[PDB]
Amino acid sequence: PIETVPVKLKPGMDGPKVKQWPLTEEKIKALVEICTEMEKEGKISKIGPENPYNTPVFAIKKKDSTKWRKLVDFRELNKRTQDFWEVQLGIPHPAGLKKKKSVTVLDVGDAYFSVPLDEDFRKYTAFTIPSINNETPGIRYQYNVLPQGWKGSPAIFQSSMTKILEPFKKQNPDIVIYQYMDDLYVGSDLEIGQHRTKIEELRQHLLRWGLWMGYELHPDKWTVQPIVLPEKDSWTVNDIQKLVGKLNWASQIYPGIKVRQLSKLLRGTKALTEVIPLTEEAELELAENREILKEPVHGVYYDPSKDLIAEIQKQGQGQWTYQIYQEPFKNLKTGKYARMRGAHTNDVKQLTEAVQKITTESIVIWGKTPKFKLPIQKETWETWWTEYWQATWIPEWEFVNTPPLVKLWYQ
Amino acid sequence: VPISPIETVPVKLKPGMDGPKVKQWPLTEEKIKALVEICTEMEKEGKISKIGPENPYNTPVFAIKKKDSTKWRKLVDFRELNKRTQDFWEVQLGIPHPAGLKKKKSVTVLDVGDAYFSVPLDEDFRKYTAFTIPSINNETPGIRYQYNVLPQGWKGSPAIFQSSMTKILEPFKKQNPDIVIYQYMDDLYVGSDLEIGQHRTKIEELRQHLLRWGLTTPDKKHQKEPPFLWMGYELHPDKWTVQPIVLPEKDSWTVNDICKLVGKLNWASQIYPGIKVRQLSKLLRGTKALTEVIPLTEEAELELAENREILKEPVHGVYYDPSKDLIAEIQKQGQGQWTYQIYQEPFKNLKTGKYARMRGAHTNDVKQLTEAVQKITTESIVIWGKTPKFKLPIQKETWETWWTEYWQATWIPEWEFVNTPPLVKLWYQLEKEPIVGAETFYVDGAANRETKLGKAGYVTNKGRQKVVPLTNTTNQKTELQAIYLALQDSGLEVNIVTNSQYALGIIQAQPDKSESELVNQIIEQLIKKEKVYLAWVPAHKGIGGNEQVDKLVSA
DNA sequence: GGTCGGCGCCCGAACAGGGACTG
DNA sequence: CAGTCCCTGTTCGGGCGCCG
Repeated sequence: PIETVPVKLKPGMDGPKVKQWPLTEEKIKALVEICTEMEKEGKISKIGPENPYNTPVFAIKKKDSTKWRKLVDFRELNKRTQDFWEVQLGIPHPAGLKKKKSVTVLDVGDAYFSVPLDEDFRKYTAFTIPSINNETPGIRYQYNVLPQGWKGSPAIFQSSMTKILEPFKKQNPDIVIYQYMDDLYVGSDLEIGQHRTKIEELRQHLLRWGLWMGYELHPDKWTVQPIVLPEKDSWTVNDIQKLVGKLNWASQIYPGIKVRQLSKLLRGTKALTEVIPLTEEAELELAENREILKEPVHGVYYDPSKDLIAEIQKQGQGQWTYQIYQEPFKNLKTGKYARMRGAHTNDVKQLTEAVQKITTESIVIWGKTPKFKLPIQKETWETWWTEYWQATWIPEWEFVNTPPLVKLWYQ
Repeated sequence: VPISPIETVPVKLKPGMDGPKVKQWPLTEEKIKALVEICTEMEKEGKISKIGPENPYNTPVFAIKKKDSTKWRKLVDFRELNKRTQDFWEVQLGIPHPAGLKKKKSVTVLDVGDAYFSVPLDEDFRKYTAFTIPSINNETPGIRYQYNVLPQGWKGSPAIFQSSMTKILEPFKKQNPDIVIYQYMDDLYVGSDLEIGQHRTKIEELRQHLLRWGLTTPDKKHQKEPPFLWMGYELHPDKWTVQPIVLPEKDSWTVNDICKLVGKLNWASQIYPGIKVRQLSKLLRGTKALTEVIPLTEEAELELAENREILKEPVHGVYYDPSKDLIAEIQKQGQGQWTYQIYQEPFKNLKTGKYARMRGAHTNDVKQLTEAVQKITTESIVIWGKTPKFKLPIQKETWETWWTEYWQATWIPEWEFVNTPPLVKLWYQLEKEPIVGAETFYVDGAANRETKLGKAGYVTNKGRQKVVPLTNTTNQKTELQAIYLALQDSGLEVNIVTNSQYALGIIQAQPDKSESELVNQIIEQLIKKEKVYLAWVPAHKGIGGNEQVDKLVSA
């Protein structure tokens, strides 16, 4: 008996038409049981071929979870409804969320099933369940309520959500609560003990309205990865050539970098392994460049109207570096991950974990998901990435192949 | 007109476009008799109805012969309709494969008849399916009909039938959960572990269920005894094989012939292990006419003779056993070619296949092996829903060396080494640290955009030097040539310094094959060396002898 | 014959993007 | 400087095979 919020695509654009990729057996059995249940509770209903739209679907298991979770790849639909959840019903981003000692994420996707969807918009939430060995044709469905993973769901449910959170936000005013997709980010400066208690108070505060998760973050302990130069006491020709190449590349970020006095040590046609003593004018140009790399870049600041971009570099030995930026060489944030799950044995698992960690950080700091430049081939990625995904959102990505130049982000 | 017991799929046109209005083709007197005989029969059965001048639409129509029968099939040229109809989302996501079937006690195969003619068309859409039947006289106005069922030739007919067919089978499958029903268009593979007595009961029960919706299961197409003919295969209680394949034996081969040849060889590679189409596809490159006779090369005639010798021997596949693991083993056939066999017990292949794509100008055996594994993984997940364990002709240490040092993310699922030559290995390793006591070569190369002339050479720490003039070249080819020179005129251990990111990006990828002869010559020199160290320095920064050799190769 | 849909392969062309050099 | 230009990869459209 709830009124439906009218939604429309952006002008001059059709619905998504993306083919369903092949799914494993354990995934298809999990989707069948869920979909049959959701059909029995009226959340979804079967459709036919007259609907030309489709969206991929697969299942996941969150970190340390045994139950499967239905996940829909609405990245294409979200691009084609972008004007709705940004202009009319936007959600403000608290700049204090990233300053809290502890932030916890809560899957609140089950609440969106309580609100019906607009009848004219249900045609675009269509998806197909494949069968093993193509035994049966595609079993198609469409959503009859607010779908999980659609950007328009938290915007429609926003008015309902604020009213549920008001009695708890009043009793706890210093607590910051942000909502992105199917997740709810609750950050507080309280001690780790009474923080988790306040989470359970909320959890029961949401159970009484008709709605459980737990993943802790500590944004105050988030560090950045600067550009560092080696501290050698004896320098060879090769060492100085690598140093100049790195300093030359870093000059695109820190204009104050100079390699004039160091290049003078590379005048003769000398053997690479030959030891070169550092002149007095060069030892000062090296120390001055070390101080410039300590300084922050001039004129870097986040623009809300620009898309985030993230690049990842495989550094070997379980090391991965990343940089987030909107304009080239204006890095809003750099970093490095090490010893993630699958280190020293699996690179797709590490790359999947790194993307999730990076995206999570981008949501806490700016409330946006970056578009990734992944160092992997497309086919390698499109084969395995679903086997290691543990998150309810899916960022955008593209595939690059840049050979290592001169180790700028890792020693 | 009566109401059809099946629910009708609502179909619209694309917004803004009207129905088709195309004139009829002139038809041969033998096809007009076949059309009027079938039109008058389908109008009696309520499948086409007469229309008057109030229907301004029209579309051509013709008829082709049925295979191994005197009956004719009616087809409509809906090419102008299909353009303006709405888009459909097809529900056929692929083709079933016998390797995915499980051993069942009883098996039954049936095929309903005149499938599309047993499913109605949308009422509000029948007006756009108007066509004319030209009489034996050109002056006769002709008879105009409109379809009441799914017209053979319309783009929505297969999509609508598959979805309507699944809806009729759901109540049976919901009551009979242990019955496996493979539905492909009008063909139903039915199998169960029930005893052969209660099997035939459930079959008849299905034949009556379907009958309640206007789907007839003729006993002519009923199959109760093995072998069963399903989807181009021969199903036996313990094994399966493809329907006999016939290759043309043309004395003069045209392009179109090779295309039909290649197509059947690809179809045979699923259970016929070792089929190669490298040299036969090399005949289709750069050719423009299917009507162009083409002579067979010595390598292509040999490849054809080998493939004909594999098709003489009988091969068979087995069925899938979920209790035992899935295994896939790959071999290095030829340069750029790979084959594999998927099995659960040794020499009892579920299916075979081949991978031969060349991706890139520069590649190695390790890259192609990784691409093959991924192709097998996806194909396996389609058919069995799981990734097989892999037996690979690459040393464990060889692969560990590669993926750990490569800059891209790369990974291979659970696998084990199998010692089946030729083994995949890395043909050379670039050192990570400069070599002590090895001559250091500072190379560079440049060219002119207009003259297409350039130089390439080097300067060493021992005073050695060379510069070579080059004609009809580019900036990139010279920078590669400079590295080739340093490799030629150096000892077994050499340090090489360049300012070419292009050249360094190619060599660090450790390629063993390339489309460029200059790269293959560089590779050949790299294999002869014992230690090679490559390094990059920024150009125009007055670095070492790289600025001295930049000034020699400047023009 | 010169209908439709699905999948697979093989080739060329057309398109795309990233460098480096030059007007 | 923005414009080509040299190279490499991707996407698509066009054949054939197989199935209904």
